[PDB]
Order: sequence, then structure tokens, then C-alpha cells
Amino acid sequence: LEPPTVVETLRRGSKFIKWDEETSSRNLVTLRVDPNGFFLYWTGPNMEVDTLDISSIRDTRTGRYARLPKDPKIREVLGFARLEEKLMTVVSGPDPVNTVFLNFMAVQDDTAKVWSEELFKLAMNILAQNASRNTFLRKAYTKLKLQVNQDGRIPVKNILKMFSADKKRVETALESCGLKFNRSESIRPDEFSLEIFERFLNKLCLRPDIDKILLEIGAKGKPYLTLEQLMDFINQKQRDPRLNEVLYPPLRPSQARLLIEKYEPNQQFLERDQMSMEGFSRYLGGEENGILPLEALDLSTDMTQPLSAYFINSSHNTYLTAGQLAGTSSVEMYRQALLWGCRCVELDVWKGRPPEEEPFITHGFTMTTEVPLRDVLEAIAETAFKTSPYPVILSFENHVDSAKQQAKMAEYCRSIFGDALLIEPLDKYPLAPGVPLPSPQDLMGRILVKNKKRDEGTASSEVNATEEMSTLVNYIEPVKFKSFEAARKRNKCFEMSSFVETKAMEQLTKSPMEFVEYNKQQLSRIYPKGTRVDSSNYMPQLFWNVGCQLVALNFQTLDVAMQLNAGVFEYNGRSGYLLKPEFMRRPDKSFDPFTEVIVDGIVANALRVKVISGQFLSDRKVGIYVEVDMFGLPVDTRRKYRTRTSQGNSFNPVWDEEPFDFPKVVLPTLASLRIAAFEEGGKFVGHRILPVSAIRSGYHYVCLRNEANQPLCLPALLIYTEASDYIPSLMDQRARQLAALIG
Amino acid sequence: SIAQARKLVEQLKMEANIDRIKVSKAAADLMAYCEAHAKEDPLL
Amino acid sequence: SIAQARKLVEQLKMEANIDRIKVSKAAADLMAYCEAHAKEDPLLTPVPASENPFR
Amino acid sequence: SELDQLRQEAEQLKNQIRDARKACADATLSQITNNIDPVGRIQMRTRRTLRGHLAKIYAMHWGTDSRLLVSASQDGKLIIWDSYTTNKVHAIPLRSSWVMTCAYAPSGNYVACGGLDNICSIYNLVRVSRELAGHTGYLSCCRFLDDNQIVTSSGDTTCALWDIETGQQTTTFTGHTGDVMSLSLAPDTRLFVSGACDASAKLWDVREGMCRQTFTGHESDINAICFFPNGNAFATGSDDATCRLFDLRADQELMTYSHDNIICGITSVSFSKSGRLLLAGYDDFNCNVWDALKADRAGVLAGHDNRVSCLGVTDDGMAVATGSWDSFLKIWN
Amino acid sequence: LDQLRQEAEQLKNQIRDARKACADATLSQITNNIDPVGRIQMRTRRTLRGHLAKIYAMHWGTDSRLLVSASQDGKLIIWDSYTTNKVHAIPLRSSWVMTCAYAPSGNYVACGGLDNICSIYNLVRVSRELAGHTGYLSCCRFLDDNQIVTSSGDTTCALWDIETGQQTTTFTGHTGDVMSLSLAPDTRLFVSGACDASAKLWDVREGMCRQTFTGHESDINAICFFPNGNAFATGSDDATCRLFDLRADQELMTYSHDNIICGITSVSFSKSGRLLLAGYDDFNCNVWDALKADRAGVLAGHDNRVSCLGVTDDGMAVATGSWDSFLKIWN
Ligand SMILES: [Ca+2]
Repeated sequence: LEPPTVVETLRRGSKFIKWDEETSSRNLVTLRVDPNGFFLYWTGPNMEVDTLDISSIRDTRTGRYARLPKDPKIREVLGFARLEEKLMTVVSGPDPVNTVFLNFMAVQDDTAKVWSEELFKLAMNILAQNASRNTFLRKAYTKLKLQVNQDGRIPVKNILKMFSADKKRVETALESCGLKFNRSESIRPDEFSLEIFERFLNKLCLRPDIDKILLEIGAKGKPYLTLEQLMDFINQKQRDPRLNEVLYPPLRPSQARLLIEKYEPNQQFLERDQMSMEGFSRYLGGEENGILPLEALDLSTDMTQPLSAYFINSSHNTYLTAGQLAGTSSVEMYRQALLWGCRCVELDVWKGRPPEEEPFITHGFTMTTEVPLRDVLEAIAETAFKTSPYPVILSFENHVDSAKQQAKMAEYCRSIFGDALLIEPLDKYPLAPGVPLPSPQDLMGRILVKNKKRDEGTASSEVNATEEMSTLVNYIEPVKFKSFEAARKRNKCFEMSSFVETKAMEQLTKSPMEFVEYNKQQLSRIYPKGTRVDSSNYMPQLFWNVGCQLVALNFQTLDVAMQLNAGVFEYNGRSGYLLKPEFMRRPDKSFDPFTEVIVDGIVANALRVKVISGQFLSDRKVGIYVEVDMFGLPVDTRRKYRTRTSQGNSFNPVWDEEPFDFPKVVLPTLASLRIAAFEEGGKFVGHRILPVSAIRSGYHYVCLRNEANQPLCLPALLIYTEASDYIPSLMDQRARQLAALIG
Repeated sequence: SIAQARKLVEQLKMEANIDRIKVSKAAADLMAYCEAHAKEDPLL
Repeated sequence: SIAQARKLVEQLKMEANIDRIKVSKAAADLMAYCEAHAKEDPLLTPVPASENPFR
Repeated sequence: SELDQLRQEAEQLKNQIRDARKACADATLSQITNNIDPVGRIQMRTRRTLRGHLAKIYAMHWGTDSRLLVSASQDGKLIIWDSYTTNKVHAIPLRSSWVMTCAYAPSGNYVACGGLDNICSIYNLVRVSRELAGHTGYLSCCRFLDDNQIVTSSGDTTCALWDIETGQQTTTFTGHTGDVMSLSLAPDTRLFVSGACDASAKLWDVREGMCRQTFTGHESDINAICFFPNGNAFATGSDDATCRLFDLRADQELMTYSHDNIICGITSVSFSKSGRLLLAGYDDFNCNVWDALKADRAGVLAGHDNRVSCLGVTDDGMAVATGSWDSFLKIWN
Repeated sequence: LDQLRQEAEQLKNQIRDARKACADATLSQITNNIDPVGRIQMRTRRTLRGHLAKIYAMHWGTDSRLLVSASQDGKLIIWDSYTTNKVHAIPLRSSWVMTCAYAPSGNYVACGGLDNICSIYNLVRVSRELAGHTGYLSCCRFLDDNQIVTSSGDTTCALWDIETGQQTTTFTGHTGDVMSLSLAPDTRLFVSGACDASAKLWDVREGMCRQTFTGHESDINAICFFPNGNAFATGSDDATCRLFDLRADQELMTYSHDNIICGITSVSFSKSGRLLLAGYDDFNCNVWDALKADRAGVLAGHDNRVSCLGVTDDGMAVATGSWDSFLKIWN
């Protein structure tokens, strides 16, 4: 983990010919990156500095992966032998389906390999995605300082647009701090400094949410805390009490002296070991008072366990970008999937044409648009390991019938994937009855193939494989599911059996304990039914709660199910692998998942989320209400909680009501919070999905993301969590429990 | 360090030679002040 | 390596033994030039419209 | 053998101080004002609400003619209000953003300021007319004697009397240990008291620059002070939620205004015109007006939402203005 | 390498105390005894339409009638400032031009750009094709009928011979990109401004970097040479002009102001050397005084960024080329 560092060849600049295939118009701009590592600004075509949020970059592909120009007007201008090493395209956008391109082209040699490697390092950096609150206000000040007009000054039409809840405050708050406050005038960029913009935001909003904290910690009449009143503010109110204090040591009066000397503005308080009120309104959104600690965000999990004991992020018919009937399949959707953190994709290989025999991808019997197979595996082998080095599981729906297309698609995977295609069993784990699967460590950097060795939609009419395609299937393998007592008696842990959403609900509730007892040895993927033709998603928490691994969603339509499966896989270093909790992967001590009581062996937790307030939540003057879900085992799932809608009074509302309790959660390393904040009228604003065993207690700022887990600049909440340990007709017995979870 | 404390000795020695005004006449004079101005008060 | 730093001194070596004149004469050479040429420069004072070719 | 032989006398005469109070312990106001009828039930109403500030109001001060009031805020904006017609007469900005005091003149053509930047900046009625630097602590409260001399109270445990024509600490006062949070003047301006942070109320004589009387009694901070209008008694705030009433003649505390269901501490004290009422502020956003000679609540002035930071009746006692932390400086009557 | 660092820098402080020993009176002190020029206003006399994209460079002729311009379309156009008749129309083979020039004979017009190669046109077709820069070309100026000095982006300059087409002397010594250059009216020395804030003064006779000048804190975009031959004025991206001398070895004025923030693009002097016509980035050209450091009029006439200037040898008028395909001639 490193803070975002800008290398010297990005701060000064290079010269890039920016072109666009739409209007066929290319300028000559000089790219820069500001020294914080926030924006990518260049002086525009009519002398107005554009930007691009560097956290809103999904990939920066260069070289042979880039987008070449197809218009001979632009092609004769840029000069199209080896000069496709100076190109650079920077894709962006909120969702996978909506991506914009910025087709640059460098003018000096070997300056595009340097840039596109050092822009992808700045877009996928953890500490500039889980950053502080005070960092996310310097990311909204640098946006205001870069975009000057032609004269070179900051226009006041931009400060009245960014903080635009009511512009009668901003016209007043600019006029009282000593700037030019008219609608058409300009502020010079060296009289609009960070000490002034900090004084701008204090005059803008009124903060009783902070001031309610300053009465409970003892600051009564003097405008400063002591060192002692802060040293037992952290160790009494903001310390996670599940953890062992011998390994996580409490705060010392020599260690808290640095927290004063890092934040306190005045000098008469710095030498006396005292922190003022502005020093405490700076500390609450500092880089130590975060909602999550940095042990549950980097690659720190026991990666030695076998492959049957992991949540693997996966997908279902991931080549589609629309509904399952009359959509349009693409090949860019794989690159956006495998970069997000997916680890199991789906390919529907169909028989090609009688002119020339090569396979391709489409949905069966729906006349959806077709993409060719050869360019899919090149869009897989390129970007399989750009964000996470942990193995990818291809999952064919082999529907062809000719023998020559079977061998041709076998020669493609042994050529495009190179040595990353696992064609041989490992030395340590051979395929015999009674062994376990490999670990992700020993498969790190490899690619497996899932195919038959030697309401289903289309996956039931599948063909018998041949001797060439069956050579690649080594560890993960599909076999038609017969029974449970046949599976455990046979004990081949290199088998798997797919289940649709319907036929796995008939086997979630009929016998859940034998399902988990089978899901410690073997695999079983879960993919939704064919009657969700608008590509909506079932909840994945239905089938993690019995320990299925590859629970598959539709990555194109981001409802609350797909906003879960990209907020619970942001942890463990965005690697797409999460370790199952201990009693779901251990061959001795089993448990019923539907337990209304606690289990002897898992410690239980208790949670009390209080949603106090939240700043800068919307562009228009309207009320905000906050929903606090908590998914988990079916005795943990509570989806009824909501605050009351505020009045929309100012930039920050204040909710003053009772906290939301979660008293007895039986399995807390499986549960996960969710704090969504809506507009009054169903319009989304933000959400953040937190795990339960890792969340700290105390007063924190939750900085909201959008619906695809990209950080929003301005909006946040100020919530107060309080975690602590716990001190105390078969179908309708179970179908009445899951109805809080199905929705 | 003793000169800080030797200021306090001259601080408290002047507290010995102060005339004692007892609370009998003094608190009744505070009683007599509220009665002599009892109708010149726009917050009653 | 060393040779670019060698010639950096050797280029700076001839910069040492240079000669000068005072700025009081340097600001007097410039001040002689403008006032001896201000009678005919057509941007300090305008010209008649007949001799002016752009009107 | 020397550092111990002073402490035997450093607490010898202090025991004669309290034993002098036992000889003077004759009566309290509970046993001498028990035949005095109370004032009944006191109700007020929000007469005028002076919108126009942008952040927390931290101080105020009435004028001399009971008409104009100043109000320094946390955004750094002195506004000189007109109470009769709801008018912002001036609006002086500041070069010191963090303010904690304000003042006015007895003649009425000068204003002051102060705060965290250790500088007291007299203005003219608008430009920066003077400047007073020399404190090594935060400025907390400053008052005027006349057009020439100005007292302050600072965070470097020292009060200071200044001269406005030179701009130097002419007389400096020492003797507290903690911070000095508020001060007030007698109506003759012959002797002024101030309350510290470490639970003391010391009286400084202005003509000599040396204390003559030291009070005790509190167990926590002191955050306000104000005089009885005859100049022989005064009253403080606290953090332990009890105001007091000291006797400058009798050197002893006389009456505590303690009450149950009262946990928030005072942040502002000021008497009334005839000295029957003691008003106060709290952290329950109310303004409990206390009767003086009975030690009892008599009315609640509840019109705010965030805490009360300043309070004060006029020089004739007609109105009363409370300035809270919601930028809303009301006027009650 | 340890001994080389200190003895080089020790002479670099031998410059400063020699500079401080010379700095007896800065130029603002002596010129106070002379009245300023007051106000001077120029109007748009002619306007030159016919270009299609952004205009990058221009250079008047010594016969003081024609000029030239080099647009982003790769459309080199030779204008006539008397009748507004396009006398020629020369289409390039590389549309990324960045500069152009003009010869004192009037017979040769050069134009090069991002394509690293300085083409030379006859007055029509190319005669000589001058190549040898391994970076982009930024500015070039003619000496005479046969010699041209270019300024690449490979941290060098050059001194060509177009009858042969080979580089005679490689004027090296810069540490960053070379942005613009300017010959002398006696055609014996020239200057060069960089992206290292380093003006210079070379000589065409021997090939050596004769003097070196620093002082700015940003890039240097354009430098003009004084009509005496004694001074040269530069322009930086810190919104300032300065004025050096070859003898005083230091900045003599500093033509800055508040409410001027964006950079500069092109400067030049008048016929006498009294004015100093800068062309800024906020679309206006200012007129300073070379002695008084006060403004004397703004040429608020363009609608996009002003990117090149040039003042005739006869001193009749100036011309400003912008990014909106327009050449305005101001007198
Ligand atoms: Ca399918």
C-alpha cells in the first residue's frame, strides 16, 4: 500500500495530439497531472482547461491494445510503421456499459508506455479510493482551481455550480471572505488558496453535528481540548472492542502529541499540547479516523486454503449489455468485467458459418448480435491480470456440433492464453478420489477451463465434448448433479455441478445442512433463471449463506443485488477472492445455516448504527432519507430500517432520532452493512457497503460511492457505529425466513 | 522558583489588613438597593 | 557522465574572464537610441494619412 | 529548610482569612430576605429576530443609549445593529477570523474586537483605526473605560490595560494560573474583577495595577462575570451549572443559584436594571432568569436550538438580547 | 565527480558578486527624468481572411509589404498587406506546422513543424529539404540567401547551409526544449529561449555558447532582439516580459502587473525600440514601454489566443496572428 505518488515525467508534461473519431477533430494539448494525484488537465482547444477525474479511469490501454483510428482523414494526419506505440486511450465512465474514450497520441517516442503504465497505477490505488474526508475536499478544491477560463482566473459561475443547493448562501459566503461575488466576474487563482477555501466551507454550512460531539467529550468553555481529553476520546469512544488490545495497543500521551502537531492550525495551541475546535473538525475526517482499517483493504487473507473454500466473484452471460432477448452482445464487456474483479466469466460458443468455420458468441435462439470468438479470448488474455493476480475460470456453454470447430477453438486457447492456460495437473494435487483442490496461491497467474471431460435457458441443450476440448479440463469440472449421498460417497473434490436459481432454492430449503457439508469439498456455481429476461438479479446472499462459491450475477444492470457483489468484493485487495468463514470450510464442526439461536463456536456481535447527518448530499434543494440494510444469514437480514426524510434545509441535513439496532447476528464475518442515502422521490445519491467484523466504532465520515463503487467527491455522512460482542410443513418453516432476503 | 512563592507572601499579607465588613449591614444594603429602585425596572 | 560535467566547467571557464561595463552606461546606450530615433518612428507619433499606406 | 518554612506561613494567614469569615458569618440572604415576596411567573417573547450573521455568534455588547448593539461572529464580521428598526447599520469585516469578543464605547464612536489572533483592533465609525498586540494567549473579552484606555483579558494568564494613542501594554496584571475567560467593570470604573479558568475571581484595582481581594468557591471553569449595578457585588458563571453572588465588602460568597435537572453550565451572566433578576445562559439552549434574593428559577427564555453564547440587558433595562450559535440574535422583552 | 560539482558552482557564485558589483543603478532610476509616451491607440486597418484553422507563425519581409502565415491546415499562404491579395498558396506535405520565416531577399520562405524537417520553398515547390533534428522543430529564421538557423526540440539549435543541406554547427548546450530564437539586425549573434528559463547569446562565427542568462521561473516562449543590437527582450509563461543586455548580464526591467496571469506567446520591438509589443494568452496584445514599464494601450481585437506577432523594418504597422484563422494588421 502506497499513497498516490506522481512521477516527475507527469507533473511537468508531455505533448499529446488528442483526437476523436466522432467529429474528426484533433488539437495539440499538453497533458499534466496535478501534484496531489487527482486530475488529468490539459489546456483546451479554445483556452479552457478540461479535466478528467483520475479515480474515474477504468483502464489505460496502450500499444497493440489501443484504439486505432479508422477514418483516413485522421489516419493521414497522425501519420499511419512501429508508431502504434505512441497511442494511448483512457477509458472512463461510471458503469461497465457506459464508457467514454480519450484517444490521445504522443508526439515523442517512448512517452506512452511511461504514461499509460503510470496512469493505471494512479486509478487503481487503494489509498486514493478509501481516502480520508479531508482528502476528498482537496479533490473538490483542485477541481475548482484547475478549470480557469481564457483569462486564467476562476469564474464565479463554477463556485455557484459546485455548491448549488442554495446560491443565496454562496453569493453571501463569497462576499464575506473577500473575493469577487458577482454572477459574471472572476477570482484569481492565487487569491483563492486552500486556507481561503477552508474558510469558505466554514462560512457556507452550519455544523451542529460536530458540535453535538463537542459537548460529550468535555469541551465546555475553552476553545481547546487538552491532550488528555483527546487521548481518552479515541480509547473510550472510537476504539473497536472486538480486537485484542495486546496486539492493537491503545493510545499513549506521546503518540497523541503527533495528532495535535499534524492538524492544529494555531501556534499558541501547538506548543501547549492543546487542540482547538478547528483542530478537531479537521481530525474527524483525518487519515486515522476512517470507517474501515487498512488491514481489511489490502491483500491480507490466508491464501493457502483450497479452492472449495472461497467466495469467487463471478458472472453469468457476461457478454450481454442489455436484456436477455433483444440486446447487443459486445467484447468490451469482458474487459470491463475482468478489470472490476470478476473471476469467472461465461462464453456461449455457437457453431459458425458454412462459408468459413470459426466459432462465435451469441445467446441461443434470441437473434442477439454476435461477436466472434477469436477476439474474445484476446480480450480475456489481455486484461485477466491487470488488477488481481488470482486465477480466472472460463466457463463455456459449448453448443457447437462440428468437429472442426471443436479443435479450432482448442487451438485458440492454447495460443492466445500462452503458458497461463493450465493444461496439466499440478505436481502436488493430482486428480484422484480423496484429494483437495489447489489453492489460489499455487494457481496464481493461471487460467482454468470448465467443460465436460471424457428453465435452464440454453445450458440444458449442451453437446458431448470431443477428445481435443476435453484435454484442457483439469480441476474445475461439470458433472450432472444426481444426489447428495452419491456425491459425498464418491468423494471426488474436482467435480462441480451447476444449479439454476429455482432448482437451488428447492435444495436450499429441503436440506441445507447436506448442502454445506458438500460445499466444503467441491464447487457449485449458481446462475439465475431464464425468466429474468430484463437481466435483473436475485440476491447472491441467498446462496453464500450455504457456501456456494461461484454465485453468478448479471453485471450489466446494477440493482441492489449487483451493488452488493461489487461492495463485498472491494475488500481483500480487490482481488475477487474472499475467504469463507471458519465453520463453513471445516470438515469437523458443521452447523445449520437457518439457526435462530447462536452457535457454540462462533462469537456473535451486536451493532448500533446511528445516522446523524451528512454534507453536500444533492444538487437541488430536496429532502434526503437513509436506509440501513444488513445482509447475512436469514436471521440477520433486516431491510426495514429507514430514517425520516429531512426538510432539505441546507447543504447538510440533520437527522435527530433513535439508532438502528442489530442485536444478535449469529455469523458476523459473513454479514455486511449497507448505508444508502436517497433523494426524496427515489433518486439515488450514494451507498457504501461495509463488512461487519471490520467496521470500527465511534464517530466517522462514511464517504459515499456511486452505484458501481467509484468514489464521489463531495457527499458523505457522519454516522456513529457501535460494535461489540454478544453477552446473552418443512418448506414453510424455511420459506417464511428467506422472504426478508428475497425481496 | 522561590521568588514566585515570595510574591504570594506579599500577596496574602495585604489580605490581613483589610477592614471587616459584616454581612448584617452589607446584605441588607443589597436588600435596600432592590427596594429603592423597585419601580424603575422594565423586565418585571 | 564525467565529460558532460567536464565541459560544463569548461563552458563556464570562459564565463569567468569576461569583461563588462556599468549599468549606468548600459542604460545610457539604450537611452541614447530611442530619443535619437523618436522623430521618425511611426508608432510613438502618427504619420499623415497621405504617407500612411494602410489607410 | 527554606522552601518548607514559607509554606507554614503561606497557609497560616489563609487560615486567618477563612476564620475572619467565621467571625463575619452572621446571616445569609435565605434568613434575611425570607419575608420578601417573589416576582411570580416571568414570561417573555421574541420581539425582534436579527437575521444577518453567517456562522456562530460569539459575543455582543449594548451601546450607551440603549439603542445600538454590536455582535462579533465566528465568520469574522462585526455588525452594529439597530434594535429599534431591525437594521444592520455597518458591516465591518475582519482580518482576524476567529473572534471571541466585541465591545463598544461609552461615548459611542469606537468599537473593539479580539479573539484567537492575539490582537485587539479598535475601529472607527469604516477602516482599521488602531491595533493592540502583545498578548501570548488568546484574547477572550475586552472592555472600554473611555475613548483613551482599554482593558483586555487574554489566554496567557494576564489581563492588560492599554493606551489607544500609543498601543502598548501600559499596565499589566498578573496573578492567575489558568486562562482568564471573562472580565467586567464596576459602574464607577474604579476597580474591575475577572474570573479565571482555575476557579477564582480576583479583583484588580485599575489605578495601581495590583490585586486587593481574591475569591474562591467554584470547582470548575468560570465562563462569565457581571456586576451588581451599585458596584459592591458581582456574580459569575461556571461549568458546575451554579452561578454565584459575591460581596465585595464582606469578602464571602453569599448565595448559590443551584437547582436539580441542571447539568449544563453557564456561558453568559448579566444582571437586570433594578438588580432583582439574574439572567443566565446554558447548554440546554434556554436562558433561565433567576430571581436574586430568593435563589430560584422564575422564567425560561427558550427560543434557540444551539447553545447560548452571550446575553445582556440595556443600560436602562428595557430589552435583553441573547446571541446563540445559530446566527440568530434575538431580542426579548 | 565530487570535485567537479563545487568548482563549477564556485564560479557560478563568481557571477553573482560580479553582477552585484555591476548593478549600480537599475534602468527605472535613470529614465525617470524623461516624460512617458502617455497613450497610444492602434486600430485594425486591414484584415486577412482565407485561413482555415489555427494560425501559428508569421514574419514580415524586409521589403515591408508582404508577410507569410502557416496554419494548422498545412496551408502556407503569402499575403500582401497593401491589397489583401493572396500572392501565392503553398500546400504542405505535413499539416503539423509550428513555425515559418521569411528571407531578406524575399525569394525563400521556410516552414517546418512537428515533422522535424525544415522545408524551404522557392518563389511553386520546395528547393531544399533540411533534416537532421531528432525532435520537433519550433522556430527558424533566415540569415541570408543560403543560411538558416533552426531550433529543434532535441535541446539544440543549428546553423545550416542550404546549398548542401548539412548542419555546419550544432549549437548545443541547453537542458530542455528550445522554444524560440531571434537573430540580430547586424546578423552576427543570436539568442535562444528554452523551457528551462534560460536565455542565451551564441555566435555564428565560432559556434560557442558565449553568454548565459537566467531569471524566469517558467518556460520562455518568445524572444525579440533590440534594433540597437545591445539588448533583447524575452517573454515567459509567468506573464512577464524582461529586458536584458549583453553587457550588464542581468535583467534590467520587469514588465509585469497584477491581473495579468496567463502566459505570453510572442514579443517584438518597434522601429526605434521605444515600445515592446507583447501578445498575451487572454486574447489581448499589450503595448509596454521599453523604458517606463507602463502600459500604453491594448490591442483587444481577437477572439481566440494570440499566437504570433511581427513588426516591420519600416515600422509602419504590426500584425497579430491568432487561433481563429485571422491576421489583424494594426497601425
Ligand atoms: Ca447462456
